[PDB]
Order: sequence, then C-alpha cells, then structure tokens
Amino acid sequence: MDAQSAAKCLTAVRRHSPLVHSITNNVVTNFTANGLLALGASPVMAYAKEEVADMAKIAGALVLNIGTLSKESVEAMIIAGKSANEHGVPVILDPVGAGATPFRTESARDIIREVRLAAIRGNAAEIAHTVGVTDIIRLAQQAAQKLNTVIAITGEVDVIADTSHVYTLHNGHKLLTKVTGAGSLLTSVVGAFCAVEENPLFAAIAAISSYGVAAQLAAQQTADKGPGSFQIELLNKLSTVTEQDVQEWATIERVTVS
Amino acid sequence: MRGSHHHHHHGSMDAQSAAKCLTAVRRHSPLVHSITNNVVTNFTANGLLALGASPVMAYAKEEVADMAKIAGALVLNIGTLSKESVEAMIIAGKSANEHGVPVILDPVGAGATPFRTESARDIIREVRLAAIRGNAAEIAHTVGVTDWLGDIIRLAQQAAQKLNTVIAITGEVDVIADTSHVYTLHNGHKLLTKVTGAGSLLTSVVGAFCAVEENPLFAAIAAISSYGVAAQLAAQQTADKGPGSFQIELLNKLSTVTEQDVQEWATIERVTVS
Amino acid sequence: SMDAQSAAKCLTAVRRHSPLVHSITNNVVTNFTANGLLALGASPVMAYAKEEVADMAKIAGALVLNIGTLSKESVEAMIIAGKSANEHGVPVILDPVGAGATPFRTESARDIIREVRLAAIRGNAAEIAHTVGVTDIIRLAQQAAQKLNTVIAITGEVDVIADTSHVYTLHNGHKLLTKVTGAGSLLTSVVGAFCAVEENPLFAAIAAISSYGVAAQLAAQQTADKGPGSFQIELLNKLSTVTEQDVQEWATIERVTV
Ligand SMILES: Nc1ncnc2c1ncn2[C@@H]1O[C@H](COP(=O)(O)OP(=O)(O)OP(=O)(O)O)[C@@H](O)[C@H]1O
Ligand SMILES: Nc1ncnc2c1ncn2[C@@H]1O[C@H](COP(=O)(O)OP(=O)(O)OP(=O)(O)O)[C@@H](O)[C@H]1O
Ligand SMILES: Nc1ncnc2c1ncn2[C@@H]1O[C@H](COP(=O)(O)OP(=O)(O)OP(=O)(O)O)[C@@H](O)[C@H]1O
Ligand SMILES: Cc1ncsc1CCOP(=O)(O)O
Ligand SMILES: Cc1ncsc1CCOP(=O)(O)O
Ligand SMILES: Cc1ncsc1CCOP(=O)(O)O
Ligand SMILES: [Mg+2]
Ligand SMILES: [Mg+2]
Ligand SMILES: [Mg+2]
Ligand SMILES: [Mg+2]
Ligand SMILES: [Mg+2]
Ligand SMILES: [Mg+2]
Repeated sequence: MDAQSAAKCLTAVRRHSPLVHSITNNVVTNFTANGLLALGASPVMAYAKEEVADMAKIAGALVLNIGTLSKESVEAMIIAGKSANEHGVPVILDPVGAGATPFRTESARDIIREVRLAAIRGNAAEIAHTVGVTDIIRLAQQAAQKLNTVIAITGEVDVIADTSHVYTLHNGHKLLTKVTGAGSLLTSVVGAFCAVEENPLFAAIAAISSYGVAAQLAAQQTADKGPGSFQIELLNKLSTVTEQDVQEWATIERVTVS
Repeated sequence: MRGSHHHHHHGSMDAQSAAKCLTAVRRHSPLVHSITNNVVTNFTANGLLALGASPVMAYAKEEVADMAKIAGALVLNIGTLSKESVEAMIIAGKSANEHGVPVILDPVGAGATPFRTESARDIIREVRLAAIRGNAAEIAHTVGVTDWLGDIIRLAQQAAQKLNTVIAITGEVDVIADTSHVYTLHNGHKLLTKVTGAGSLLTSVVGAFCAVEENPLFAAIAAISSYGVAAQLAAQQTADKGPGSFQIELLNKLSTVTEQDVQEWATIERVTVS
Repeated sequence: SMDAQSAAKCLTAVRRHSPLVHSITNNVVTNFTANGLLALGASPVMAYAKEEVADMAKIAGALVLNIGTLSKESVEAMIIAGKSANEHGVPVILDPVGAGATPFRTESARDIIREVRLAAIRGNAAEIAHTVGVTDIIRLAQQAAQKLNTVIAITGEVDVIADTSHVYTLHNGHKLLTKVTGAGSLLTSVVGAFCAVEENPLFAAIAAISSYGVAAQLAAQQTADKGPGSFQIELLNKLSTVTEQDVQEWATIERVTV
C-alpha cells in the first residue's frame, strides 16, 4: 500500500461521491459536512431513533462520534450500527473523550460490543482508555487484534495497524491541533474512503494520507496568518488536492515487525 | 413592517422590485426565528446577520410559542429533526399562524427516510405555510408522487395548487410558483453546492424577505435573487481558491451586495402558463 | 489597581497553562467557541449529558453556562454541573443569552443564579437588567454585583465591569463583532479561560475582555471593508496572533470613582 494506491482511492471517492451518514457531536457538524462536501463526498446527519436505521442502510458509510454524547444518542448509534452491519455498510467509530469521563469510556465500549466496526480512529489516550479493561505501534496491533478491526491512532505520526499489518504516516501539520473537528472530520473522511475501498486498512491509510497532504498544502498557503485562515484553507485543499499531489507527497511506511 | 413592493397589476415581479425588497429587509432588520438543524445553525445566523436581519434560534416547547409571536418570520427546518423538534415546530407554527407571522418550511431530506417524509407532511397539515423551499426530490416527496425521476412549471405550480402555498424548487435554475403564477431565476453559482447550509441559509433569507413583503411569491423571488447575485459576486473573488473561501466570501457579499447589484444582475423570467 | 500591563500578563498565563474550559452552551456557537478558545491557547470541551456533566466540570479549569438555545434538560444539567464545579473550587461563568426576551430564558437564568455560586455574569445591559431586576450602566453593574455578590460584566460599545466594590470601563474591540454570531458567547468562554488562572474574577474578566477587544481591533484593520465573514476568520487568527505586547499597548482600561 503506497502513495499511488492512496491517490487512486481519493479519485474514487470523488467519482462515486459516497453518502456518509454521521451521528456526531454538535461542535463539529458544520465543519464535518463542509469538509466532506469539499473532498467530494455527500454528508448527511441524522440522530433520531426513528430514522437512523433507515438512513444508515441507504448510506455508503456510517460514522459514530461521541464528542457530545447523550444517552438517547448513544442508543441511536448502536441502532444505526446494527442496521448498517445488516446491510454491509462500513461503520467507523471516533471515541472522542473516552477516558475523560466514565460515561464516554462505557459508551465507547458499549458500541464496540454491539457494533461490528470497520475501523476506530482516535488519539493514543482514547484508544488505550477504551481498550484498557485492565493491565503507539504495539498499542495499535494489540487493539486491532483484540477488537478485530482497523485501529487508527493519529498524531504527529500516524499509526494504522490491522489484524496482521502496521503502517505509519508522515503528513499533515501541527495546525490541525488548533482546529476543532480536525479529528471528527478526519474520522468521517475515513468513512468516505471505506465506502469505496473494500479493504478497511487501505481505506484508512488512503483517507488519512489524502487528508494530511491536503493539510500541509493548506499550511504553506496559510503562511503564518493563523488558525482561522488555516481552517478555511483546509476546506479548500480537500477540494483542490489532486491525485498527483498525493502521489508525490504522501509518506506511507509499512512497519516491519513480527 | 410587512408591506408590498410589487403587484402583478404593474407587470411581472422584476429585478428592480427585488432590489427594493433587499433594502426593505435591511431597513427593518426582521427578527427571523428559525427552529433548524444543528449542521447549519452558525452559518444561518452569520448569513442573516451579514444580510442585515436579526437571527434567533429557539427550540424549547417551553418558549417557542412566545418567541414565534414576536418574530418577523418563522422558519422550520427538519435537517436533523427529532420528535421534540417536530412537536416544537408545530407548536411554533400554530402560534405564528395565530399572530399572522409568515412561516417558511425547508423539507430537508423528505424522501430519504419515511420519518422525514411523514414529519414534513405533519407540519403541512398542522401549519399554514407562506412558502416551502427545497430541491426537486424533497418537494416531490413532501406533496405526493410514487414514481420519482416537468418541474420547471408543472410540479412547482401543481404543488402550489394542492398545498395552497408558495413552492420554490431551487437548483441550477429556480422554479418559484404559487397557485396560479410561476417564475424561473437564473442567478447564483455552482459553488453553493459545496457549502453545507447554503439552502438552509437561503430558506432563512426567504423568511427575512417574507417579513417585509406581503406577497410570499414576490418575497421568495426577491430573496433567492439577491442571494444568487451575492453568490455570483462571491464566486468571482474566490473561484480558484475553493469552497472554504467561497463560504466566507458568500457571508461577505450578503452584506456588501447593493440594490444596484441586484437590479442589474438579477435574471428573473415570468413563465407563461395555464 | 488593574491596568493594561497586568491584563497582558494574564493573557500569557492563559497560554502558559492552557486551562480546560468546560462549556455547556448553545448549538449556534459551539464550533466558533471551541475554535476561538483553541486559537487563544485554551483547551475547550463540551459536555451536556447529566450522566457526565458533574464529572467533566470537576476536572475543568472553569465552567461556563450559556442558555442561547436552552431546554429543560440542559438547564437542569447546567445546575448539576454548576454545583459540582462549586464543590471543587472551579470558577463558573454565566451568559444569560436572551434573558428578558422570553420568560423561560429569564427564569432559567434566575434559577441558575439561585443554585450556583457564580464568579461572573457576562451579557448586554438588557439581559443583566431583566435577570437581576431593577433597583446608567455603571450603576446597574454595581448594584447587580452587590446583590448577587459576583462579577457583572456588561459588554457593548463601552464595557462596564464591576464586582461588589470596584467598577472599570473598557474601550476596545470593534463594531464588526456585532455582525458575528457568538461573539459574546466566545467572549464569555474567554472570560472562563482567564478565570482559570487569575484568582481575582474582576481582574480576570477585564483581562479577558481587553485581550479579546484588542484582538478584535487588529482583525478589523486587516479586514477593513472586506466583510463580516473575513472578520470572523481574522478574529480567530488574532486570538492566536495577538501578543502580551499588543495588549500592553492597545488595552484601554479605566477605573471609575463613583
Ligand atoms: N503535531 C502534529 N503534526 C502533524 N500532523 C499532526 C499533528 N497532530 C495531529 N496531526 C495530524 O492531524 C490530523 C488530526 O487528527 P488528531 O489526531 O489531532 O485528532 P483529535 O481527535 O482531535 O485528537 P486530539 O484530541 O489529540 O487533538 C491527522 O492527519 C494527524 O496525523
Ligand atoms: N448548479 C447551480 N448553479 C447555480 N446556482 C445554484 C446551483 N444549485 C443551487 N444554486 C443556487 O444555490 C442556492 C442553494 O440552494 P440549493 O437548491 O443548492 O439547496 P439544498 O437545500 O442544499 O439542496 P441540495 O441538497 O440539492 O444541495 C440557490 O440560490 C440556488 O439557485
Ligand atoms: N459597538 C461596539 N463597538 C466596539 N466593540 C463592541 C461593540 N459592541 C460590542 N463590542 C464588543 O464586542 C464584544 C462582543 O460582545 P457583545 O456585548 O456584542 O455580545 P452579545 O452577547 O452578542 O450581545 P448582543 O446580543 O447585545 O450583540 C466585546 O469585546 C465588546 O466590548
Ligand atoms: C471541543 C470539543 N468538546 C467536545 S467534542 C469537541 C470537538 C471534537 O473535536 P475533535 O474531532 O478535534 O476531536
Ligand atoms: C449535511 C446535513 N445533514 C443533515 S442536515 C444537513 C445540512 C442541510 O443542508 P442544506 O441546507 O445544504 O440542504
Ligand atoms: C442567533 C442565536 N439564537 C439563539 S443563541 C444565538 C447566538 C447567541 O449569540 P451571541 O454570543 O452573539 O449572543
Ligand atoms: Mg484535536
Ligand atoms: Mg478527537
Ligand atoms: Mg446545496
Ligand atoms: Mg436543503
Ligand atoms: Mg448575547
Ligand atoms: Mg453580539
């Protein structure tokens, strides 16, 4: 899996314009929909228990985010997840805040036990707190082997590992940490890619790589204006990034282990 | 504040009359109360403020009735609807109708799921609507059909005739109609398809105009045209930059577009019918 | 007692400690608030569920309650979280958005005051007056701070801030903030940010509002005649860009004799 494969997956997301159903936090709804529209995908947000199962089945991908979770909303995520698995719709989870409060940790787990997930995307602390029922390259694998899915731990360096493989990504910019939704949007981007790419691990890597190179390009363009401009430039790049920009910038390293 | 800026007795709703309505909106700065989806809250409010109106969001049943009666226009949006929201939307719709406040509906997603479809229909049965804005499919599921897939008149006008309201089906070409009149607008830019809320914001702008224009057909036409021109103006400064810059520019133009810009750029076409 | 040089000193403190500001606010300003705080140098977090508000607040640096789009459930949650804050010495800030415009907002605002010890209350003259009751702006702020034994920050053209025995007048910011939704909500949260590192609440409010106002000014010059949209973005950049220096320079703080 390299730069060439990634770039090609980006073109397929644009060619099919995957409908991504997100049940996420109200701090990133607008950013997320705008990011997906820019990428070339079709976003849709639905949270009511009277329709999440109906919306998930006609979708290309379902993404769950607990950022500002509620009891009834968590209830809806699982309902939607079950409807999704029943129809072959890839499900991606973003364990926002897992470990911060007991409720988020419980909820993350709850969803993982009730929904066949295609991938989980979060920071190291969140993956660890979620998976740490008792007593990050090695963290990814163990988590991916245990939960049996694609574990994507993003940060200065991205660590994506699946049942038997491990990859590290080297793109993006530190400015991404100053924009709320950077992760929520990314997680949703991952869903858009899993919708057109049969291999989850490959979808994650491509989605994250495309996202990163887009962020670098926005970064240089943003010069030193600030967080506001960068945010705006990211939405622009997700649209202007080309299959080529990915090919010559994407840094994908297949980790050799045991 | 709701007067009339054009009458068919003077001819077809035109470009100058629409320019008139824009100044009127900015003169009175109507308080536009919208019970909308949480994907477009911030953008809606910023767009309305840029235009010159007064945005306000209130969803609680404990207050919607009160907020609606002192509003210039009420706008209902089911983008991320819930049972509570719909009940609220109807509570407020009724109170708005009871106080003569024009109510605008944006059937976001009608058709995608039967829940959105039923809710949109529940609102229409319970609330008198001044206008309804949405795309071709949403409009079709809201009013009736079966075999989805002649909108530039037929659908728009027949929809208006059944629900006795104003039907505005936006798109590359816009079809606005009431029980016996229909128009087509040719303003805007393709980049509005890349901004979330572009339509929810527009339905809101429709509310503001309805608050200053007695005739909803006219208010709707003036609203969409001013919105489209601003869009056009916005795309020019930022077409090579991307959706992000466009989004921001659109907000900039909604405040700097003048009635001059609207009178000279607006392209409104009266459709011969019946 | 408090001046520009000290104000700027606080801005540095915020960025140094990057306090966790817990906001239970309206869904019209959530994305703007988190981005604004991030650019400033604070760490925002939003949590509304009663199954976690007490837990999130006790681990925060400051709690802010904004009733912009209030519901019965969120108001009860704001109180539950308020009390938890009180018990852990976490400053609480209240933004009575719309108080006086609707009876429910008025009562929800008063109910919160009755149950939660607050460090400050930020809002426009009308909201403060309808909330606290009737006894210019300087007299109003002073009487209010005295009755509720808290800090009253009535922003606007000229900012009037006062605790039970002191009153200050601020003269920064720019008119365009009037055209950006959430300008007040982000400010309140900014206030919470300053309260998280400045022991005296009155000094905190002043420092927060001055910094915010200077940033607003700078963004407006760079914005000029472009529009509300470009301003909103520039404001985000400036909350990141503005320096201790800029505050010491532009900050215009004035103590009133009464
Ligand atoms: N310091 C950094 N330098 C370069 N790229 C980064 C950095 N931090 C994150 N990224 C990248 O930013 C994107 C943002 O995802 P990120 O892991 O920050 O989200 P998150 O869910 O908000 O987490 P966190 O709470 O830790 O901010 C990814 O493409 C990631 O590789
Ligand atoms: N292809 C286009 N070319 C020019 N203007 C357009 C185009 N599509 C929409 N507009 C304009 O954009 C505005 C946006 O309304 P639109 O019909 O896209 O909203 P919507 O509710 O988001 O629908 P949709 O889901 O189909 O994106 C109107 O002013 C309309 O005339
Ligand atoms: N006319 C003005 N000129 C300059 N600065 C202003 C003006 N009005 C407000 N500000 C500043 O704007 C910031 C915004 O707070 P503001 O009082 O407008 O918020 P609000 O909660 O939205 O209230 P309101 O509903 O009355 O608009 C503060 O820094 C304040 O000093
Ligand atoms: C600030 C904040 N508080 C609760 S969710 C949230 C946003 C989630 O953001 P991100 O995708 O960056 O993790
Ligand atoms: C992405 C999304 N999901 C539910 S509502 C919504 C926004 C509605 O947007 P628009 O006004 O463009 O039709
Ligand atoms: C338009 C609107 N409607 C309900 S809350 C809200 C935003 C409140 O904003 P601000 O902090 O500027 O007062
Ligand atoms: Mg982050
Ligand atoms: Mg995250
Ligand atoms: Mg659209
Ligand atoms: Mg729409
Ligand atoms: Mg306010
Ligand atoms: Mg304001």
